[PDB]
Amino acid sequence: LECSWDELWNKVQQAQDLDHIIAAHEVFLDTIISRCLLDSDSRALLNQLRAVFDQIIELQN
Amino acid sequence: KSPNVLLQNLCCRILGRSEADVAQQFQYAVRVIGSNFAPTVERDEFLVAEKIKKELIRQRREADAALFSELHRKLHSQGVLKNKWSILYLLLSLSEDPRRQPSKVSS
Amino acid sequence: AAAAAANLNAVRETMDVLLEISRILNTGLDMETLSICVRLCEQGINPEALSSVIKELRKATEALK
Repeated sequence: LECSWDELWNKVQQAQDLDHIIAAHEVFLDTIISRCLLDSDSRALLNQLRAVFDQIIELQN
Repeated sequence: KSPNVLLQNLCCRILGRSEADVAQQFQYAVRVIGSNFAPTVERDEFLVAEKIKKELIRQRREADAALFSELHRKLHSQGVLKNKWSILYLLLSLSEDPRRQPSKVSS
Repeated sequence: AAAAAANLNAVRETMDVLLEISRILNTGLDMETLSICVRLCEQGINPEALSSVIKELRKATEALK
């Protein structure tokens, strides 16, 4: 989150084009979709993470 | 078919028992279906299509969310069913959401 | 005929397509039960009524048995 926001803030700050501010927003999203387990390849990793989330809610019982 | 003898097959489908065993359940089935046979709500197969779409988006099963459009297309392509709205409303009513895994098309 | 073998083809396809729809929505209704539900839908049926029947019949074979 902080790292992707850094690039976004820098690139909107320096730029002189609003076509290149639609290039600061967009790369900020593209960082979030790749680092965090949200894209189609990372579904298998997320499938493992769901079991851990289940183990957490089990302790609540 | 006639509706009355067709109500017998469903009660032998849900129950594991025969119709000559219990007659209370079959009585209740014929009682409710014969008293509300025509729908109390209007047809919209369109919004029922969009609420199966909203469900497959809710599962993050969005590859099957565009596969449903083609199966719903095949249902209209043959067109052997008078009310395509009702059976989709039915499968929609008994829906179950784990909010987890994907599924294959199995071809 | 040949076009009379082309109609049964057109029913055998949909009864499988609705089966695919039955598994992707993850309902308990299996293929044998669905073939009856389609037949009820052909004359027209209140799906709120048909669903209520199924929801009562399941609670008299898991509640007594």
